Amino acid sequence: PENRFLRKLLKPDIERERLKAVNSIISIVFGTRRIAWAHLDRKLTVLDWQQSDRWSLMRGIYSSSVYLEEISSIISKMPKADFYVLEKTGLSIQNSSLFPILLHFHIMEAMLYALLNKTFAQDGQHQVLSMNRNAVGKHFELMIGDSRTSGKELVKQFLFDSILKADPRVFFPSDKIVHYRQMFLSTELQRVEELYDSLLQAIAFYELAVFD
Amino acid sequence: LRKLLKPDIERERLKAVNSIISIVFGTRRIAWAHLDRKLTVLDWQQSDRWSLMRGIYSSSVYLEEISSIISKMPKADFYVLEKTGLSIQNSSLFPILLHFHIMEAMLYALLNKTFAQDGQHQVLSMNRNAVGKHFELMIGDSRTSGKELVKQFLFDPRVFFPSDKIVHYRQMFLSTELQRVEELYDSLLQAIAFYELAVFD
Amino acid sequence: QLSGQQQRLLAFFKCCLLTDQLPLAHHLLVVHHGQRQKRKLLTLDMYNAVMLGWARQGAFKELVYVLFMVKDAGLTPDLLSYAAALQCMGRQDQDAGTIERCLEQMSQEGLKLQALFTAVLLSEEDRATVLKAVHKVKPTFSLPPQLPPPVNTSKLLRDVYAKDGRVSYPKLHLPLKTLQCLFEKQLHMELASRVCVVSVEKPTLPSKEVKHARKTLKTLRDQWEKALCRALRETKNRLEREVYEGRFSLYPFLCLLDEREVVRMLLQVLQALPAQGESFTTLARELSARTFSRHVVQRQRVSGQVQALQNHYRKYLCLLASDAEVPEPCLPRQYWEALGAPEALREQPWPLPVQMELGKLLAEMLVQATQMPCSSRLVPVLYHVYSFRNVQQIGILKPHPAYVQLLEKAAEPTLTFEAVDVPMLCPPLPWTSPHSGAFLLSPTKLMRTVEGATQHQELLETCPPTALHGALDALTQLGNCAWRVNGRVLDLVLQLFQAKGCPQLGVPAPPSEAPQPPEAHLPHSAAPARKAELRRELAHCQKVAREMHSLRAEALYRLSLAQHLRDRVFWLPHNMDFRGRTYPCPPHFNHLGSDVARALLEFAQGRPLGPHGLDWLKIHLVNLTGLKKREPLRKRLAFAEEVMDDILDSADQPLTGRKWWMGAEEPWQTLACCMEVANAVRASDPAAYVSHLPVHQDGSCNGLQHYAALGRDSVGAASVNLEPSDVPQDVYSGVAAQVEVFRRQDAQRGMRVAQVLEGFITRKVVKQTVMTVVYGVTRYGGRLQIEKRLRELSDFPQEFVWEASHYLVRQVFKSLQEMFSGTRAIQHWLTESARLISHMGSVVEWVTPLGVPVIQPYRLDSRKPNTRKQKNGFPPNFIHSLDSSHMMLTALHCYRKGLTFVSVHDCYWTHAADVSVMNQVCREQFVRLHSEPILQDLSRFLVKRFCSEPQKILEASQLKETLQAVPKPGAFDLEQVKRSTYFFS
DNA sequence: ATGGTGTAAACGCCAGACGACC
RNA sequence: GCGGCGCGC
DNA sequence: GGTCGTCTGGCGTGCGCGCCGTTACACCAT
Ligand SMILES: Nc1ncnc2c1ncn2[C@@H]1O[C@H](COP(=O)(O)CP(=O)(O)OP(=O)(O)O)[C@@H](O)[C@H]1O
Repeated sequence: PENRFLRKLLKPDIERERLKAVNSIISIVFGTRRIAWAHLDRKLTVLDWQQSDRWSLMRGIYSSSVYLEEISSIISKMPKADFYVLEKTGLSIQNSSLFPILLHFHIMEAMLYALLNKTFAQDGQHQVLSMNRNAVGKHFELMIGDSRTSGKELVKQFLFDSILKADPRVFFPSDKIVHYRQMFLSTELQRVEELYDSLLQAIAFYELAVFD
Repeated sequence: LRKLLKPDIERERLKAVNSIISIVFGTRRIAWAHLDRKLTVLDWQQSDRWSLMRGIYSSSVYLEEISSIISKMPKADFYVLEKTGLSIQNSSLFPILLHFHIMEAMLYALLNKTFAQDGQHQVLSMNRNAVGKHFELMIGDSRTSGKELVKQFLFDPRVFFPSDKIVHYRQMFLSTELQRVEELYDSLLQAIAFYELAVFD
Repeated sequence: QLSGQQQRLLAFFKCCLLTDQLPLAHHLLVVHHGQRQKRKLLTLDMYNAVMLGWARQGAFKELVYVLFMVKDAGLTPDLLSYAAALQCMGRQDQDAGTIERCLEQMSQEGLKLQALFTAVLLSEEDRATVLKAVHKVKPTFSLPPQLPPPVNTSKLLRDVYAKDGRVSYPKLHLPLKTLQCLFEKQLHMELASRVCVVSVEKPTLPSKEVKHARKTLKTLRDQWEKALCRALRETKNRLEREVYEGRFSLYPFLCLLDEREVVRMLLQVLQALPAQGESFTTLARELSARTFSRHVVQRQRVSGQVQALQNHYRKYLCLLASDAEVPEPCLPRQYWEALGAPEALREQPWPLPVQMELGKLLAEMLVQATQMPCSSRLVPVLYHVYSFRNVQQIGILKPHPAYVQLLEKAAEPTLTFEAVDVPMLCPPLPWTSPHSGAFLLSPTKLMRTVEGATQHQELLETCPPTALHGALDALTQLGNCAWRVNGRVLDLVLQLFQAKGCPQLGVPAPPSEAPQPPEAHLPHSAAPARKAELRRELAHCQKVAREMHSLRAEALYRLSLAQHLRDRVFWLPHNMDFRGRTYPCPPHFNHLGSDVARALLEFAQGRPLGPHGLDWLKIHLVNLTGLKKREPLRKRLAFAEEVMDDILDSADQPLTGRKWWMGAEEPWQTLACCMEVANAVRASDPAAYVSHLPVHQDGSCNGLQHYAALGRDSVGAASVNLEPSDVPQDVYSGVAAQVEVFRRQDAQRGMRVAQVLEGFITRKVVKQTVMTVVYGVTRYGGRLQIEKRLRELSDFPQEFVWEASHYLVRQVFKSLQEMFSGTRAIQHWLTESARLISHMGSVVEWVTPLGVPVIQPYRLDSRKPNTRKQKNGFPPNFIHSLDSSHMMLTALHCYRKGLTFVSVHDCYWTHAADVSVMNQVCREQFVRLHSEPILQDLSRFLVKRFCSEPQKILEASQLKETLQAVPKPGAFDLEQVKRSTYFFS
């Protein structure tokens, strides 16, 4: 039932032998006010983690000429990778009140698919895929009822404390750890919930699919 | 020209245009038309049905369909996309609005090839009411089918059909009249309206 | 140059002054000094605060060090520092030479000895010590003597404050020693904020499972209490470490209340949390507000104000006591100020940044502190969940489902109320200022502001103090009314509530009585119509169940207090809004409510009926039934005697037998009146019977009654019963008849719309439209209202509703102009004036005849005014200020004759014997109010306040031309109102 | 029963907006 | 303060 | 920068109190 589990986990269907030889991934989590990403490798090391806070979007109008010029600026800093992982949400068209959020999510996902998937005309093979949120939550046991709880305690165990336990789950660079700790201390006052989810989703992708 | 075109384009580059392509799409098919500076058509084609708009919304299917359609289209300096009229307050028009926004985002992202380098816009948005008032097919928000105007122009006409290609457009025009197709007429009407208003004052 | 950190440190130092840990603040101060960049944020106010704190405990050396620090700095020593120096010099009893040198140095800077006593506020002990010190220096210095209190000399309020007139003030019935213990009971209830009330639900049988659940709850709550105490101790231990090293911390704030009331408050907050979660910021704000309120209440025990309040209230009760007497009778406020009054000190809230951190520190302590067994290892109760709320992404705290199941299994029979939402058990404090009011140990606002409105209080504080005495006396008079709960009606209501309730009488029904759709074994997906209707039926049933649950949720909370306050005497204080209308403070159980809430209440004090009480009781009963509203009083009285057998049958056996009272518009009040009438008739001497029920008098269409008075319209006043008449006049019937005759004449000549509308014009169609003219009703809303009534009507063809609705709105608006013309003229004039003054960039401001200043809050998002809302709101807000003033004049004149007066606005309530006196006073004060010129003084005030500037005279000219175009009045005489019979009848 | 699964594309009016001129 | 309801003048 | 007439889109009875809720639904296995 591993194949059915991967069909439920990953909506795009990609062959297993290509997934076995992946070298790097980038996980992207976006919200109404923020977007963040992280970088990882086969021996899990974390070279980059960042967030883009201020933009002039949402408000009352939706115009493609603003979305394009903002997204094209955000993607400029993203380095190359073999695959890009996007988070998918359980929101649907049935929620009549939450429909502007669905508009924002669908427009941003469509533009990310259109820009980030280069060489599609020449080759025809995908490089951007969607991973489910609740399935990631169930692998870290963060699910009370049908609702997913925060994961800040888990990243507090990953960083600011070093218990190897003969099998650590994530690695950090020696020189860049101070900036990471300072950023995590800065973000404790106002809780941004996407910075943690990006890293958790990257670890989940490496564990469930690549190394299985 | 805020009322006619939503993105602000300077007047100097707007008038000096060699050719333009007008794209009008819907819930079943997409069609385009190619016209150069002189009012002579160069390419007018229609697309068959697509796999989209059935059930679930997926981005990979949109990417494949648009990448299939864009390849056949020839190169032109400016692209004009229609700006339709829909209200976010209306609850029964949500799926059509979502499909229109996804298609518009896909087209804006894929067509502006040089925007990553130069930073200029090659895709423009034109409202339907301005064309409906200028060409007076139907005054107001209502829209006449426009078949009679096309029969008036083809089969002193404003638009000229070039030699050795008139037979192809005549063969297409006699067909599909029983079918309910409107994008072919609206694309050419939008192209002529753009050339009348934005160019030559 | 406002900065967040400066304000944070100022709040820190003020909190350290309120608490006892002064040396910690002295440490942070010395450490902030010694930094070139930390020195610049220091302010003179912080130095003066620390100096005053050191001075209050007589530490001479520390004041010298602070003065040395200020001298090293460039700040100029204010007079408050001099007052703090003299306080310490006095209390330490130092030599006269040093204090004389200090006064000489103060004189060198030009400061006045009277200025330190007058310019800066100080405590009584501080001023006494400074006076002792200066008396030791100069024994000839004496404070200026006080003055007798001023009296109002306005034309309308001259007779109230006259000493020569004869007065007969009312007195209470309870003895003095009875009244003294209720003060102690209310003090006990106010000291502990929460109040526990037993619920009125049917008691469930306790099984073994519920007892097991309750035992588990008790053990878990004990463990949670221990864990919360230990967590609070550890948190306080480290935050205080932060203060050392010069960091700011909420440690001064966390030692404000002792550990016990923090743990109990946190446990109550955890108990009040819903099943689905609630936003984190709301919890933070509620926790900060609650802890500030608890500090405000609990400081007064330590400071010693409770004893002084006890003594002064004990002396004050002699005026209201039955056995005790006073030398010279006077008003309650004048007696309260004649005796030495407690000084009240206003308090300033902490900044938002200091308030927001405290909610998080204590809302994040709770999640970590509490743990629960799995039911092994312990699993936490409270979780952080990221979710969607109100078309926005927010954070939510969510509880464990096992906690919810355990709390649903055990049925707690108790409810919780705040102390402010329950009626008082003692007579309230009199209204003497906008700052001091009804409640014993809680602050109250004179005007109700929804959010962030400070312009109302600023205008209330810059007026001369003499202007507000009429309003304050009216509020105090309304406060002192005594109430008690009727019991038979309560027993009947509870008997219907516990079983399935009757919903036509106003009693909600249990959720188990909701309708259930039929269940079919056939799958709905087989047929399109079946699955189409099934979803609609299920959604409709869920919606009606959700609607049904909330009504019972309201009724339970309403009915618990009635059972709680049985066999007790209680009082209800009042406040105001920005226009001038008066409302009670307790929301759940008071008058101004529904039928059931009004039926429960009655007067504690009783009066003998007299020669004419029974007739007024019968007329009130006939009015409550509502069958006869178009008839004189004689015919109502004749109708009352014809139905006496049904009255006795309903009084003796309410729910068994003939049920005549249920057919009335107000059945519960009808039954409450029938019981008293049946009691009174069977007595031997009806004129000697004691009564406790109010009698209601009201007048229809008050706003039109004021518009006709302003314009002196001869034809307008007849419809609104201002002129004397034998039969009351109804405006709605006149509008209906004018519309009908217009339709009759128009139908003959070329119409088809009028032909089908024949016979369908009545009072019901036009009643809502005529009622809503005082508020501005446009044509659009009028057509909507007429369309609704036309759709409810069945015989009318539904296709032609649109053109018929337009025709009716056009003809009613044409008919209104013929009767009312001056009303339209004045309305247009006020609209134009508001539009122009809004275009100039100002909000509308005027002054009531009694002296209350009124301002309008409407403003777009140092913000630009909104023209449309000001222009539409000015005319309905003027008339309501005039309606309130007749009421506050009528109450003050009814007090002097010895009457009990309570009023729901536009309606007057009193005993049966006093109706004639109340009517005469009402009519006399109406004639006196409208005899003065209102419109001309309004124009003069507008021309003085606005358009008085030497700049932009061009825009000033049009305003001067518009404002002086006051309409001319009519030929109607105002003295005829006193002989009217149905003015407020 | 619960857990867990699968399914769900009808009219009028007035305070601004502003391009340009000043 | 987003939505569904109820009450008083 | 201020202003200066001129065409267009939003809006259409005042004030004051309460209670509840925030993907839903039908089925199937165990
Ligand atoms: N001054 C007022 N302004 C607005 N609505 C009012 C009002 N007085 C009463 N109402 C409303 O009108 C309804 C009361 O129905 P009615 O009792 O017929 C009013 P009425 O003015 O007393 O007519 P009535 O004298 O024939 O009874 C309630 O919905 C109540 O909220």
